[PDB]
Amino acid sequence: DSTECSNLLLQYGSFCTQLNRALTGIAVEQDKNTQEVFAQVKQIYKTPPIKDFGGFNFSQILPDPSKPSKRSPIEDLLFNKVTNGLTVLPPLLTDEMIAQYTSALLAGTITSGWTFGAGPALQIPFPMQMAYRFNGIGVTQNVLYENQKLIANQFNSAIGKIQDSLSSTP
Amino acid sequence: YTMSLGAENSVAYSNNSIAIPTNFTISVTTEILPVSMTKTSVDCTMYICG
Amino acid sequence: FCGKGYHLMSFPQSAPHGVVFLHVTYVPAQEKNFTTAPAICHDGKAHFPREGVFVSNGTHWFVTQRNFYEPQIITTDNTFVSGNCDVVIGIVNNTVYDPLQPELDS
Ligand SMILES: *[C@@H]1O[C@H](CO)[C@@H](O[C@@H]2O[C@H](CO)[C@@H](O)[C@H](O)[C@H]2NC(C)=O)[C@H](O)[C@H]1NC(C)=O
Ligand SMILES: *[C@@H]1O[C@H](CO)[C@@H](O[C@@H]2O[C@H](CO)[C@@H](O)[C@H](O)[C@H]2NC(C)=O)[C@H](O)[C@H]1NC(C)=O
Ligand SMILES: *[C@@H]1O[C@H](CO)[C@@H](O[C@@H]2O[C@H](CO)[C@@H](O)[C@H](O)[C@H]2NC(C)=O)[C@H](O)[C@H]1NC(C)=O
Ligand SMILES: *[C@@H]1O[C@H](CO)[C@@H](O[C@@H]2O[C@H](CO)[C@@H](O)[C@H](O)[C@H]2NC(C)=O)[C@H](O)[C@H]1NC(C)=O
Ligand SMILES: *[C@@H]1O[C@H](CO)[C@@H](O[C@@H]2O[C@H](CO)[C@@H](O)[C@H](O)[C@H]2NC(C)=O)[C@H](O)[C@H]1NC(C)=O
Ligand SMILES: *[C@@H]1O[C@H](CO)[C@@H](O)[C@H](O)[C@H]1NC(C)=O
Repeated sequence: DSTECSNLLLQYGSFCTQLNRALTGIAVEQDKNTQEVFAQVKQIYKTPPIKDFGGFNFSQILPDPSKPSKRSPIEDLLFNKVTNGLTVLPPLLTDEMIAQYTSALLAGTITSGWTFGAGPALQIPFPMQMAYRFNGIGVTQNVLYENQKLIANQFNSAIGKIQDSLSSTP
Repeated sequence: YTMSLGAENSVAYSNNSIAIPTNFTISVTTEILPVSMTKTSVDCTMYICG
Repeated sequence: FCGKGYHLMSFPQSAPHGVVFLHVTYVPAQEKNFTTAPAICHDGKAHFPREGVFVSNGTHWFVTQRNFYEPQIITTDNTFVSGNCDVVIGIVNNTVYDPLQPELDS
């Protein structure tokens, strides 16, 4: 609040304007980064009420209706595990809207595969989508269909191990 | 206002139904990428002292 | 990486201090619902599409390519046999045509 200090500071020119402009550029760049990463879909997709995906369990990654934050158990664990003229500007996208974007992406990739990323979301059963992914890596569809229960059990076990590993590693 | 993230779309998922496209659109989109800047040189002695 | 949609090709254009890419992409449109199955049960054998997907318009079963609707008759030339019908969940019963059958019939 010193007037004499500000009067002497005016002799140095537009240094303060340069620093404020650089900080403003960084601040808008962070919001641009969040838009580029998370806002890649213009449709907010939702999962069906019946979670019949041919044995595949997505409860650890889908949003929990019981929680007010509408986050997944994995996302909730991630948020719990992360802890003089200065101002902190809030982010343009809040955490619930970012979680909503991730939920839309999860619903699109579960119910429609990769179709929603290239155009309109085309529904496909999840085992058939997994068979398409199996064909992408050079494994025939029959291998997926014959061992569907084993693949679903392995996927559920791996997702549970991911949650345990995140909860158990500092 | 509070922003709207996107238009709501509920995909009609069921265990035995698929959606197959019957037509297509040839879409051309623009992507602008900067490559170079203006090449500037400053004579340090002339700038500071003339 | 090269536009929104399935990328077909791209064109470069010079710009002052920059480049403009015209990305020509293929976007699916006018989608239609069909009833689908993982496999076709015929003669105690399970048939799976070689490159397409089994679809049904309500009464008849066909095989089509995944990114465009072009229904074709389910034959031995566009399907492959792996195992019986007891393992695949959701297999349906439909006939599989054989192109060689009229050749030895005549
Ligand atoms: C999907 O996985 C979740 C979590 O692993 C299962 O929820 C469990 O259900 C059992 C039996 O009802 C409970 O004893 C557990 O406490 C539940 N776990 C949690 C974290 O809530 C769920 O049953 C699985 N299957 C489906 C179809 O959702
Ligand atoms: C697929 O969509 C194209 C449009 O891109 C359709 O072409 C149009 O057909 C109508 C009726 O024949 C014409 O009046 C329009 O002028 C056509 N548009 C163009 C750009 O040619 C085409 O008929 C559609 N095909 C199917 C099977 O639905
Ligand atoms: C495929 O079928 C589903 C359900 O039979 C259609 O989804 C319905 O679309 C209408 C019109 O938008 C909605 O009013 C209904 O609520 C939707 N039902 C459900 C369960 O989501 C879907 O539009 C059909 N798709 C095509 C291309 O015909
Ligand atoms: C599903 O598609 C098939 C093939 O296009 C339809 O079968 C044809 O139906 C017409 C209408 O009576 C007949 O004139 C043709 O002879 C049929 N073809 C064959 C090979 O039988 C079938 O009717 C369609 N089903 C529905 C519900 O639309
Ligand atoms: C599909 O066809 C198979 C074989 O033709 C049917 O399986 C038969 O089912 C009857 C009654 O359920 C049994 O008595 C036979 O012994 C079964 N045969 C075999 C080889 O398993 C099957 O039920 C048919 N499915 C539908 C929906 O019609
Ligand atoms: C789809 O689910 C129903 C029960 O809701 C079941 O009767 C049917 O066999 C299932 N079909 C497939 C292909 O899994």
